[PDB]
Formats: sequence, C-alpha cells, structure tokens
Amino acid sequence: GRNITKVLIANRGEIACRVMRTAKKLGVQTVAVYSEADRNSMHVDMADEAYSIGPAPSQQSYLSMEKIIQVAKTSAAQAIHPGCGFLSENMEFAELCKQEGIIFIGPPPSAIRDMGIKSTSKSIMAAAGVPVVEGYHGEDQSDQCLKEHARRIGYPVMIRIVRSEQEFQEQLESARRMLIEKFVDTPRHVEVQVFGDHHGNAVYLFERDCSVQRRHQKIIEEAPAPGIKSEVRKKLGEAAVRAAKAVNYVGAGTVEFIMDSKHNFCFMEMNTRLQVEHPVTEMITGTDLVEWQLRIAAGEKIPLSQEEITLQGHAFEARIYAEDPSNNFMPVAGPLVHLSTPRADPSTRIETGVRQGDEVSVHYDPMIAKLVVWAADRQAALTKLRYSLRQYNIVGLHTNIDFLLNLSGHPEFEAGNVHTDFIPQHHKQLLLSRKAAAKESLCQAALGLILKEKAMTDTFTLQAHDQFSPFSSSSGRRLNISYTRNMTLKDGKNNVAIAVTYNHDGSYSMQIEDKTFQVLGNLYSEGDCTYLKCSVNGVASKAKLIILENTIYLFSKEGSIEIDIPVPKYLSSVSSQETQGGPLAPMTGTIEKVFVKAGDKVKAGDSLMVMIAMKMEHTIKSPKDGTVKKVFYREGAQANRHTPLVEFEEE
Amino acid sequence: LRQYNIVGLHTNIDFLLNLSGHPEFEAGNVHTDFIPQHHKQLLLSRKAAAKESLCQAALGLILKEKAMTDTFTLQAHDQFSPFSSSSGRR
Amino acid sequence: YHGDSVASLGTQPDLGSALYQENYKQMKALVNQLHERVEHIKLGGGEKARALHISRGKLLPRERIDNLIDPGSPFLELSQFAGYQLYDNEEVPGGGIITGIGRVSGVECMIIANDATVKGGAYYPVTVKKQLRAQEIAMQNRLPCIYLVDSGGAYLPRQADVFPDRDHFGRTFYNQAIMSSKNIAQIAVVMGSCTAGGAYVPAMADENIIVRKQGTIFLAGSAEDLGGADLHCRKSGVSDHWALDDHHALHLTRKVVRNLNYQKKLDVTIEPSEEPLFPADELYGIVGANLKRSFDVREVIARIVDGSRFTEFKAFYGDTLVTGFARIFGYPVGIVGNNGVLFSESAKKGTHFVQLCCQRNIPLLFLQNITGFMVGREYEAEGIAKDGAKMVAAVACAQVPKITLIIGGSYGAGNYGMCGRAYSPRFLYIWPNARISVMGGEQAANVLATITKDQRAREGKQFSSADEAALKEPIIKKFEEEGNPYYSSARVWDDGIIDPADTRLVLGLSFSAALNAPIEKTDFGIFRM
Repeated sequence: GRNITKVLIANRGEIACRVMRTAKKLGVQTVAVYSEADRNSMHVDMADEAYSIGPAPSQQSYLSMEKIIQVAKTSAAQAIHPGCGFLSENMEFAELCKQEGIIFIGPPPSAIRDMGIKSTSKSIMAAAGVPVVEGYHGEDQSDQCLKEHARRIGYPVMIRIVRSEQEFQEQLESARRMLIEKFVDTPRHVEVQVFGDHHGNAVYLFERDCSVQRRHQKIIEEAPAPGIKSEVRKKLGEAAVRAAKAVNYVGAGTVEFIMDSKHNFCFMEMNTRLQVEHPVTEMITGTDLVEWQLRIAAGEKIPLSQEEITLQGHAFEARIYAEDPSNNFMPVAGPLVHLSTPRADPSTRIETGVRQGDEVSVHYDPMIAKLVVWAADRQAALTKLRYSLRQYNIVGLHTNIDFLLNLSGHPEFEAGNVHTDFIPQHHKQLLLSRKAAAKESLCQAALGLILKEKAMTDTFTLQAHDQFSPFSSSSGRRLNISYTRNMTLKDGKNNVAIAVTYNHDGSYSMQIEDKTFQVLGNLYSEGDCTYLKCSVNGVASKAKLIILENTIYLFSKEGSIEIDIPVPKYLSSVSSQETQGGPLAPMTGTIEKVFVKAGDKVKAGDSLMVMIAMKMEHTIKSPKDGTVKKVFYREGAQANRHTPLVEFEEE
Repeated sequence: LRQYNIVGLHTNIDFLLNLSGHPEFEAGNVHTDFIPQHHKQLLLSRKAAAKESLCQAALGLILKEKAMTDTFTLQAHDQFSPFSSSSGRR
Repeated sequence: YHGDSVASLGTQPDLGSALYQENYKQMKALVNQLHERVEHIKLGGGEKARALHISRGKLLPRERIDNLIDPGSPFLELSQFAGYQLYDNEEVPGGGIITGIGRVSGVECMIIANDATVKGGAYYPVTVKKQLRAQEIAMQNRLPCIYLVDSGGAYLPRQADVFPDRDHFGRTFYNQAIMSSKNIAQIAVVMGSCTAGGAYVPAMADENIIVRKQGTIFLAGSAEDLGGADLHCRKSGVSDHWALDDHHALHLTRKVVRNLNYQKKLDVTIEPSEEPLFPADELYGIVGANLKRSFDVREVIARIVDGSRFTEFKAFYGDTLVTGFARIFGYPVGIVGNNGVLFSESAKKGTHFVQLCCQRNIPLLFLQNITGFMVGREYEAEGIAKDGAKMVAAVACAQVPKITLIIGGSYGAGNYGMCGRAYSPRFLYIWPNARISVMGGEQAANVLATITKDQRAREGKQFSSADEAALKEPIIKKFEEEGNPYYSSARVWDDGIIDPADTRLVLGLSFSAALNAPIEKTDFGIFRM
C-alpha cells in the first residue's frame, strides 16, 4: 500500500527487459532474478540489482515462490512484476505477496480465481450479457444425451462435423472409434484490451486479431482487426468494458470473442496474462500500457478517458522463433553467431531478449524476438513488415523468418481473408523448396571470397616492416599475360566452375559455363556488418556478406543466397584412412587378446588386438569405420614387426 | 542527483538528497523555517561501511592494478608472455 | 599471409572407458598427494619459529616475495621439494631457501631468499646446491639476481659437504663475480643477520640494501654495533641504501631494478597465442600412473600447444620418436617426444630434426618417456650405438634453449639422448608419475637373476626359485625407492614436480624467461656418419 520506487521483476527474457525499460524511464529502481544459465542474460545486465534464485530448471528457480519472496524482502522491493507466464497467473503467489506486504503488480486474487474456473467465468459473463458459445461439457456419454444436447445447441455441431440430426449417430460412432460444441466456419479470433482502475472506471483500447495459428501458437497479430465496422468496434469494446466493471477488474486484461462471419461474435475466455501481443495496441492508441499498469497498481486512476483514446493507422506483430519449419516447426537450440534486425524507429519497434553471441537454450521457450511495425493502412503496414523481415538476419541456427515472408506474401493474407486453417489449407504454398541460384549471384559470391582474401593480405601488411611493397597488392598481374583463376563453388548439390580473369583495371571478368560477366566491387563496413557493393554486367547491388566455416552468406533486400566452398580431402580427414591401408604389428610380440571376429563392424578407435613386446603392452586400434574382412593372426601367435594384422572390406 | 558526481571540493548535493527525502518535504509541508526546524535530520553524520562495500573497493584496486599491467604490456615486445597476466598464480 | 586452414592434433578420449576412469583416479591421487605435501612445506620451520620470526618485526620469507614482485604476477618457484626426507632425523622444508623467477618492475628476475624459520637459516649441503642451481639458471638466461639475505651460516656438523669443493659454498661468490662482469645485475637485500661467508654476499653485490636494525654484516661474529645498517651505511660504507623495515627495503629494491636501463628483446618470431583445443585435465585419464601401459605422446602435445596445431616431421620414419613444430604462447618450439623404444631410425630422425631447429634458432622441448634402446644382434651390427651417439652429440652441442619434461620413465642412455640433467637443459621438470634410474627396476632384478642363476648352475650348487626372490625383491625395492620423483626432487636433479594440468603454464613461463638471453650460433662436432 505504498508508492513504488523499487520493483522486482519475477521473470526473464524479453518480458523482463520490457518491464525494466518502463521502470528506467520512470526512475523506478529495478531488481532482476536469474538462474545459473541466465547469469549473463540481458535482463541481469539491465537491472540495477540482480539475485540468483538457483539452478536452470524453472521449477527450482522462476517458479520457486519462496525464493522470489525472499529476494523481494532482501532487496527491499515494494512491488513484484510477474510479467507473463511463470507465477503471473498463480493465485497462491499473489496471496503470498499480499500476506508479506509486497505489491503484486497484477489483478486481485478473486478475479484470478473466477477467470480460472470456466463455469464461474461463463456464469458471470452470461450475467454480464456477453454472448456465450454453446457446448456440452458433460462426462455422461449416452448417445441419447449427446444427441439431445446437439439439438439444444442447434446444428451444425462439432463432435466430426454434424450438419443435421440424421447424420449425428454415424458421425458419433466414427468419432468414438466425447464432447459436443457448435461447428461452423468460425476461425476468426477477435480480442479486445480493457484496463480498470481501483476506482472501478474502465476504458477499452481497440481490438486486435490473432486468427493465424501455428502448432497451437499465435504467429501474427494485426490491430485494428481487419473488416471490423466502426460501429461494431464501439459495441464489441463496450461489452468488454461492462463485463470488466461487473467483475471489478483491475490492471491490464484481454477479453476474447469468436466471430465466424457477418460480425457474429461470442465470448471464449478472459486472460490476466498481460499477453505479449500488447505492443500492436500500444502503437495504434499511442499509449504505454506497462506505464499504465505500474501507475494503476500503485493506486492511480486510468490515465486517459474513453473520448481521449483514439485509433490511428495499422500495426502488425510477428514473433521470430528458433523453430525449424521443415521438421514441423520443431524448436531448435544453438549459438546465435550473427544476429541483425531492422533499424529501430517510432514506426518500427523490435522487442527482443537476445543479443548477438547469446546461445538459445532448451530450458526455456525459443522465441528469438517480437517485431512491431506501424503505418496508415493495413496494406502499407504489411509492406513495411516484409521490408523489415528481409532486414532481420540470423546465422548459426534454423528460424521461421522464411515461412513468415511466404505467409505475408500469400495473396489471401493481403486480402484480409484470414482463418485459423490458413496454414493447413495453404501448407503446400507456404513451404517452398530452394531454387537453383542465378549465375549473377554466383559471380557475387566469388567476388566476396576474392575481396575477403584481399582484406587478409592487408592485415598481414600492417604488421610487416615493408608496408608499401608492390607484392602486397592483390592485383594478380603477370608480365605480358593475364592470370585466370579456376575456382569451384557449390550451389546446393551442383558444383559450379567459375573462371576469373584478374583484369589490369582492378575489375574481374568471370566466365560461368558459356556466359561471361564483368564484375567490379568493394567491401565497406556499416555498423559491425561488412557489406559488398558490386556491379555485374553493369547492374549494381549491395548485400551483407558473412563468410563462416565453408559457407558464403549474401543477404540482400531481394533474397538471401548461401553458397558453399568445397573442402579439400586432405583436411577432410578421409585422407587419414587413405594414409595406411591396414594396421600393422607395432613390434615383434605375442598376441595376447583379439577383439574382432571374422566379420565385425568396427569404428575408428575400436581396439582390435593387444600385443606384448619385451614385456610392454600395446593395444591395436581400428583405423577406419569399415567392417573387418578377415584376421591374419589368432591369440598366442607371434606377429613380426610391420606385418598386417587385420584385412578390411574394400568400400 | 546520485548520478551527479563532484570531486575536488565540498558540495550541498548530499544535503539536497537528505532534504528531498525528508517526510515533511515529501508531504509538501514547506515553510521558510523548514531547514532550521529540521536541521538535525537533514545534516547527517557518516556511518560505518558494509563488508560488501569493502570487498568492492578491494576488487576495484585489484582491477586498477590489472589495467596498469595491461598498459605496460601494450608497449612491450613480448606481448603474449604469461607473466603479463594478473592471475597471481602459484 | 597466415589465413591457411590447417589440421589439428588430438582426439576426444572415451570418458566412459574403464581404463580412463582408472587412470584418472590414480593420477588424481598423486596430484592431491603432491598438493598437500607442498602445503606442509609452505609452513617452513613451524608455528613456534614463525611466531618468533614475526615477533622481531620481520616479514615471513614468502610474504617478502609476494611484496617484491609485481602485483598479481605469477611466481615460478623452483625445487620446492629440495631436502624432502634427505636427512635422517632433520626436517628441512624446501632446503631452507626459496628460489624462483618473478617479475619485478616489469623485469624477470631470479629471487633467492633464505628461510630464517628453518634451522635459523643455516646452510645445509642441499641448500648450497639449490642456490647454485638458481644462479646457474640466472646466468644462462641473463636474469638479474635478488638475494633476500637472512642466514645463520654453514651447518658445522656437515661442513665437509659445504665448504671445500668447487660446487660448495665458495662457488656462490664466484658466480656473483662472474655475473657482475657480464652486466647481469646482482642485488642483495640484507633483511637479517649474515655472518662469515654471509657477509660477502652484500659486499659482492652491485647494489646493496640493509634494514635499520634487523640486518647485520660482519666477517667475524653486540651484533648491531659490530655490524648493523648504521655502521655499514654511514661508516663502513658497505651499504648502498638504508631501509627502515622490511616493507621499505622491498620498495627500495623495486626502485633499484627500475634503474637497470634494461629492455627485453626477442630473437624469435611471434604469433598470437591460442589455447589448446582440448582440456588439460584429460591428461589424468590419458596418462595414468602405470608406466607399463603405453599412450600416444601426440595426445599430450595436443593439449599444451597453441590451438593444438602440430607439423610432424618424418612422421612415418622411426615412428617410435615424434618430432615436429608448434607454438606455445606464441613462441616457436620444436618438440621431441618418445613414443616407444629407440631405434636406429629414431636416433637418425632426431639428429636430423635437432640440426633443423639449431639452424633456424628454434627452442627445443623434450618429452622423456623412455623404455630403453632396441636390443638385438642385428641392431648392434648396424651400429645402433653409433646411431644413438649421433643424437647424444647433436643434443649436447645445440645452443638453442632446451627444456626437458619427464612424463614417464627415464632409464639408461635413453636419458642422455633426450637431454637429461647432464646436458644442461635450461629447465627440467618431472610429472608425479615419473621414474628415473640407470635401468628399470625389473631389468636389474632379471639381470642379477641371470648372474647368480649362472653363479650356482656353473659352480654346481643348485640355486632354487625361492633363492631367486631373496635376490630380486631387495633390488626392486631399492630401484622403486630411488627412482621415485620425490627422491629425485629432494636432491636437486630436477627443477620441480609439476601437476600435469599446469604443464602448459609452466612451459610458457619457462620459455619466456629463457628468451631473455640472445640465441647463439650452434657449432657441432664431427658427425660419425
């Protein structure tokens, strides 16, 4: 019950950084909590104080109510911000904070409990007059009872779609080989934002659309939701406002409604999670909701009246994930060797919890970041989103960025005809195979390797005493003749041979197959990213160039191409097998042990035989992973020095 | 005010920090005799430091020595000798 | 251009393998044993002696070194185990003297401090040998010598082993005079009593510092009136600087070194340092403590060289010996390590390699794990002795800095060919599992079991199998006891027993110190072709 000057953030990752940013702009001191893995995390370095809450598993760290309360007491934090997930929807934790005199920055326990129970929330919501969806949740399965409930809900219903009473029995038996709801093409999910003060006043921010869903996880959020009439927008929000006042709602909140078509909507659930799709609403209404939440939690009234709240433009939110679309959106954990994003501006807001050089971990959700763009109309905002997504680049792990670009490109999305089967219906179109690269792109990659070598020559020159030597030039010039370099690069599974002639002017003439290209270029650095400015046959382009391992990565506004540099066999270590055909006896000695049968599959480092020579034990090891063709010696045999011990099948 | 740092002469900054944190000033109960009336609380004596502060001071001294070692190493031909480390290893 | 990609040595060991588990457990116990024994030696004379030492206002010998060297700089102590169980009933921790290499005012110096808490700082025979070894190291590497003098004179009961001979106490002053003539600074800090020969140390030094009341100098032994800082500082003139206390004297010493007008210059090419690609503690499992089992020396190399990069020379010829080029902390090094019994090809391969390193002025590192030379009628007919001698002769004449590390057995003439103590390596270190002797314990036992089996078979009285172990068991016990690393290190045969995990750091410090002296041209003798 005090003004908040210090706040503990009982969360990690991006949400923790977002809450902290509002606190810094407000002068409120910030306390982080952290696990052993997140010791160097961005939210730890961002806080004014940070405390360890134990090991990496969240059950023993971020979900440990006792440790969070202990840190809040030890840091003298007056308030706890739970963020989203973890303890944010835990009734016990909220009551414990109230018992210990710490301000929980979130809703009252009564609201958390009432919303949590589906029956209680629906009963109050029907009392609020909010339209309700009709479903049968009864455990009883008698075919007669299920059929009577299907009639009461009215056809069509979902068990198997049931369009009429005559088909009910066949569809029920098919589904069994139950719960009944209402079926219809109802895939538009429209949600509203409501804020309520301790004084009981409430305002409605404009609605958003979360219709697009992948693996039961929302992917794209657009505010205001497309196609909603100005009059419908007022009515939908006012119903949410009346419902919030009736339940005495305090703090931020999201009320969800379901519209199949023709502006017919019904309540689904109300969430106190402070959903992370909040940024789109903030941009359209020009308000900071984290700031409003901190002020309201302290006890202040809602900052703006409903008349003051206004809707401007359109915003889109896209969440980057480390999930790999090819393995059915499988989550991936790996080092982020390169991370870059679209430049920040009032129109373009990037919300991220990770930095270049950070490592993604299986312990927590893999979402890399959330990207928000703002513009006057939906189509213009969509164009900006694609422009920004192309400017988002990640190297070192798999990402959903390509899938997002394809989805935004799809014509139906641009129309605004969004339904939650969008990904299954257009699955073939959304996932597309790589096409063969153009010869021009291959020329750019070759230039990139040549220019990188020139930079390496320059680095050595700086150390050298003879800085101005003509040899340190990268001219590749011979007396009376021109140097042509034969270089091979691999695109996909295809080896490409490029012949590069180093011209006197400093340009390079490259011939791939029967086509000759005149290429000139330079490497320039903006920020920490090297960029290649190049002209091929007079067409000029700029791309970001990263060469890591044996792969050349060129990222351009048009597209990203990855080309491979072939690895020499001697370095490949296939040569190590070639250096000797068979393992021989180290010295003349008795064979004490044989570990291989006449036909046995062995891997390099598998012991084959043990030999004692002059009372000195030697263990013979498998040179290759090849299966054993034959054995030349048995136990107790004396083997002469350098005599073949094992024969390996030719491969 | 905490971010403002002044070394080389005495200033009223710590007095302003005590004054701006006084309960009657927070309440807005101000008058021309406020400083005379609350002189005892506004002027604050020094209190013994915590052991954590002493540890931080020692760490700062050690790190300053390490920085001096790096500065010397910059000008030496033997740039990568293990002796240039500040490990204090035995 | 240094952008070429290259192959790297080393392989990931099978941590689950029983052999690795056993080897790690055995080696770990040896390292723990080594650590706790050093802790005891760290205490010197004991609590009563230490309390008395502090009661006089003097710093403890190891605290003096801590204050003398640069803040946070590593200190390479040498021969920590000198005098360990050397004398029957007398305990002499560290020999009564502490020697090592540390950085003072940014300059690498040799520090020689008497431990007054040990027998009052008296000079035992091992104490003289330890000091003489330190002086030899300083001269060969041009390291300034700092003497923290607090001594009680020679130990009379053992005078015959201290005073008379060439390598006895007299040689200490000879070394000081020679180093001074070569512009290797000699600095003496009298922080206590020095009597008889002790008084010569401050007198023979280029610059000298004495504490106000603790220090005393006199050829013939109140002590303050006879000696004392005031008498020597103001009247005798033996003192160059006058110090109030131990802290003041150490501060003065740092100033003296800063005025040496010395700057280190490197004769070798330098490249940026890189850590090895494999953990060093894996050496515990790879090597173990059983000398009968064999391991690939390349595994040891892969875990100490920069980036685990190694260019092998003559890989398929004389494979029992491994030679190649690498870098440690940026310095170039040529590595020679045993990988089996020495053969004629191995000796020839080594001789060729040593000539290459000497020609290019590349420091040499030897990794001794020997089991002997090839034994056979054919090998002798082909001049294995002639081939083995080729290597002994090349190694001896090499003028590049040489460092030897005994990671296993060291027996017979194999020791000489691999730069043993007799061949003046700049430093010599041993792992806690090493064994050294004229021959392996078993060979001496078996050889005797031939001589006396013959003795009684040829004489005609039968000599039974039980008579065999009344012959063999005492021999094996003797060689095991005298080949133990502590036995070798108690006497100064090596410069210390080092934990394998510390091998890379010790080598880096040692090579860095050895580079203070310019590398000379190598002159070889006649190569008996």
